[PDB]
Amino acid sequence: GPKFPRVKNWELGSITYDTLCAQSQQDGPCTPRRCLGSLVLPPAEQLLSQARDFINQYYSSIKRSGSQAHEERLQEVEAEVASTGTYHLRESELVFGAKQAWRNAPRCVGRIQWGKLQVFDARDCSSAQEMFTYICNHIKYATNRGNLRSAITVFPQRAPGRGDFRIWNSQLVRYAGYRQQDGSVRGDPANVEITELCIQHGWTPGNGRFDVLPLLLQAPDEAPELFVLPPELVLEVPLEHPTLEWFAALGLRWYALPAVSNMLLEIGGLEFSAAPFSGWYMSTEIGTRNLCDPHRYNILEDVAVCMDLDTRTTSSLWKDKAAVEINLAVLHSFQLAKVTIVDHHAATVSFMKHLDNEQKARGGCPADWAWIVPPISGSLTPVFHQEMVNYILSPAFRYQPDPW
Amino acid sequence: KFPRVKNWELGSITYDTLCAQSQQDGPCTPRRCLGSLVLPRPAEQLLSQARDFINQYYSSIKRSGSQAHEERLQEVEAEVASTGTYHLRESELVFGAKQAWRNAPRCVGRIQWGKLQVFDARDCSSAQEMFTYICNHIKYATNRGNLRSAITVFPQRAPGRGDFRIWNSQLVRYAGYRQQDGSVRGDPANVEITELCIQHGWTPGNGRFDVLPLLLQAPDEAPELFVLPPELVLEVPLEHPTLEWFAALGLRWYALPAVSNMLLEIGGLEFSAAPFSGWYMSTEIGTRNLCDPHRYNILEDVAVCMDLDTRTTSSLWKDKAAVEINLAVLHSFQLAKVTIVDHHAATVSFMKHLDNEQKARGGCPADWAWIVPPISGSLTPVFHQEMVNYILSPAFRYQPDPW
Ligand code: HEM
Ligand code: HEM
Ligand SMILES: CNCCN(C)c1cc(C#N)cc(CCc2cc(C)cc(N)n2)c1
Ligand SMILES: CNCCN(C)c1cc(C#N)cc(CCc2cc(C)cc(N)n2)c1
Ligand SMILES: C[C@H](O)[C@H](O)[C@H]1CNc2nc(N)[nH]c(=O)c2N1
Ligand SMILES: C[C@H](O)[C@H](O)[C@H]1CNc2nc(N)[nH]c(=O)c2N1
Ligand SMILES: [Zn+2]
Repeated sequence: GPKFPRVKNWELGSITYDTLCAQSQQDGPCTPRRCLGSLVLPPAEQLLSQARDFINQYYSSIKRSGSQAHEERLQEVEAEVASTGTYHLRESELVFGAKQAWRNAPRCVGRIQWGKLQVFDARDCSSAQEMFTYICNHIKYATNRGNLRSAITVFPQRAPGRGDFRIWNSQLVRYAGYRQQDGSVRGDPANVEITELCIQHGWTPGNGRFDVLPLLLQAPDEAPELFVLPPELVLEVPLEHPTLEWFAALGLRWYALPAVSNMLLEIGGLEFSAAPFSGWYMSTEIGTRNLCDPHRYNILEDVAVCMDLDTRTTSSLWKDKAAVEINLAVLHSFQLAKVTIVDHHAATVSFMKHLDNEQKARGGCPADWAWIVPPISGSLTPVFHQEMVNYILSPAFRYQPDPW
Repeated sequence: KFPRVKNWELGSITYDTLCAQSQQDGPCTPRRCLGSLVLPRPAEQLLSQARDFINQYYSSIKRSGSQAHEERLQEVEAEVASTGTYHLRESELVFGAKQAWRNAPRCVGRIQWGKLQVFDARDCSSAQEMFTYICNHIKYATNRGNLRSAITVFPQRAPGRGDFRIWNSQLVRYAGYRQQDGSVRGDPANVEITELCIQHGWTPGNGRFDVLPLLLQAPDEAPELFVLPPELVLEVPLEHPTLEWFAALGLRWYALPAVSNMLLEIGGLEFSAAPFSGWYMSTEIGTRNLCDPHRYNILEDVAVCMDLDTRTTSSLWKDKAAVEINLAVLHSFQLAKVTIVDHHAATVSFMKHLDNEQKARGGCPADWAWIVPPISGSLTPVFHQEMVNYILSPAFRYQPDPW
């Protein structure tokens, strides 16, 4: 009937229509001739319309659309742009935008929590030293001794001519990756380049599998400066298994706080190049991707040998059995250490509740099926059977090229 | 523009140029991707698709531009101009069907695409003959557990009449009996087709694994009911290699995965009844058919026998039971000497296929959400491989249920 994407849940048989995608201003990578949905990485007049659109979004969310404060906030932005080329956000606009960007993130399964985000304004920040203080404060608050709290810290926006604020690391917490003489990697292969960059900038490297990297923080038009995190601010969890007693002897560990620091937060055409955000982990991120990806820690064969599985034939499902127990260890160990974590079942169920909330609230929810479905036990989770529409809305978290 | 395709495990990059041969449009537009969606929402054009296919065929046999090529283009043109349609040579049909499987973006077993036994059944004029052709297919394809890929191709659609159809979605399906209290005994996916059979005079059973009869439909006639000889339907009882109690659950599955409701399009011609089969990948039985909430739904049952903590999600009881169920299927098929491929072996072979196809055609249409298995996704190499999805012809397509 309706001329919007028809969306079906194959487990439940139910149908919905996504009208929200009509509000998308930005084109994605697809066309009628081919689908590029599986790809990980595929001005004056322009600023105003983005600005006008965002202010419109803001006033709708507080229900004052068409009003005198609404049209005066418009006039105030259009004037400020007309005389300087840019404009500034009010505090409550920034809070709304940060939440809306998270709410808008198609690849995040944790969005049931979007409304509950602690926004630290750091738009006053004027040094790389100051950035470090804001970051330490964020970690302290967000970690909260294992009882994790979502947070974002927003540093000053891009300015015409003047250079960006950048955190060079991809996360606030990352393990070093050390390239060997043989060509292998000790630690995390994901973090090789950033480890090398930290050395180039004078860090004295360690040589463990789990060395917490220092931060490389860059203030406008300055070279980055190197900052070591005080070990006590960085909460970690040693991995053991609830029944396989040798698993603890493996020496495996992970950090409590997932904090993405290299993404750009865009609100009303304003670009916040340093806006680190954090939540808590879904257990498969650590147990499946970080610990079992071939190009990460790659511990599957090690664990399967300890489990005494037949690693000579695929048809033994030794990979499947090891991944299950590793994920179990991650969950059991975070639960033992009283550190917030969510398994892929709980997470996906809660995301299904989120889709229903948003269907009523906005008439749809942009969602990236390949990223939403967990990397183990996919069809065992309800999201596998849920069709999804993906599109870009703004405010948004966006990828940005590396500063170097 | 040509898409840049990256494997994130290896760091390697390819460029898909095969996608420019896509004459058909998919569900996506620049404004929104509709990739995870399962179903889709004149003599001049028939002749153009016919010219393009005939060209494809004569390119395959490396005899392009030849006398036979031109003479065959004349034949096709002449036949369309006069009758509004044309007919394929058996050799061309064989080519088209292989090319259809090759082009199927949702299929992980395309490494096998050149090895396909093609039965021409276009000399079929009754439901009775369809049943005959179908029984021979089943006998050939099953081959006492040494499965071989086959397609039987019934007469093409025609402007002036109803279609040949197999009403069943697969040649072998277990009945699904709706209960007064809403619940379903047997396979819930087959409630509707089980009900169509009963209405057309089938004596039902009361089992979980009752093999359905086939409803075969000759054009503009009511469909007829045909019961498959029990000896033609190879089935495998399920047991587990270390859990004695598993065999007691009485689980079983059939050996032959034979899809019978899709339409085969070759060079504009459409074949509405063209059942095809290969062999199972173990996750289709162990994960989807047996563990889907809306299928046989056996997770909890197995979890309890394993004495697992059903009470919470974080004990990963679902993951554990699912792995044992999949192992039971692989064990059982291996024990019965019936062809099957696990998801690791299957996806490794698909990576080799992508590579072969990158060299042969400059790309390979693939639907990532369907290629990546339903358990242990990132544990297989395809998870880390970017894929481009698009529609090439010849093709398999969905078509409406004929009722
Ligand atoms: C509160 C608990 C949270 C959970 C369980 C969660 C879960 C996830 C997961 C599993 C991913 C997939 C990425 C991967 O495969 O590694 C993801 C991505 C993402 N999350 Fe969340 N998240 C949470 C909080 C947040 C917060 C607070 C924000 C920002 C305010 C956020 C924004 C994003 C964004 C932008 C992505 C996409 C990242 C990319 O494309 O690389 N998430 N999240
Ligand atoms: C030879 C062994 C084969 C294996 C292991 C295999 C495996 C698979 C799998 C796992 C799927 C996804 C189905 C699902 O998840 O439910 C699939 C889909 C498909 N396969 Fe294959 N296949 C094989 C042979 C064939 C053959 C012989 C043909 C046709 C001549 C074919 C054509 C297709 C088509 C058209 C689909 C899409 C089905 C749909 O859209 O619902 N396959 N295959
Ligand atoms: C580990 N597999 C790949 C996942 N990827 C590519 C990935 C890369 C980066 C970065 N930088 C960041 C993420 C998001 C992880 C995340 C973020 C937040 C706020 C919460 C959470 N639970 N996970 C995911
Ligand atoms: C439980 N998963 C089902 C996915 N679906 C909807 C699905 C529907 C139909 C049909 N008609 C067919 C399939 C594929 C079955 C199949 C076909 C072939 C040739 C080989 C094979 N191993 N499996 C899958
Ligand atoms: C090729 C494919 O897009 C890529 O491997 C994706 C698949 N799905 C994912 N899903 C999540 N959540 N995170 C990822 O990094 C990926 N990687
Ligand atoms: C909604 C979603 O696209 C749907 O459940 C798909 C996901 N991927 C799949 N993949 C395969 N191989 N078979 C399927 O049935 C499905 N189902
Ligand atoms: Zn798409």
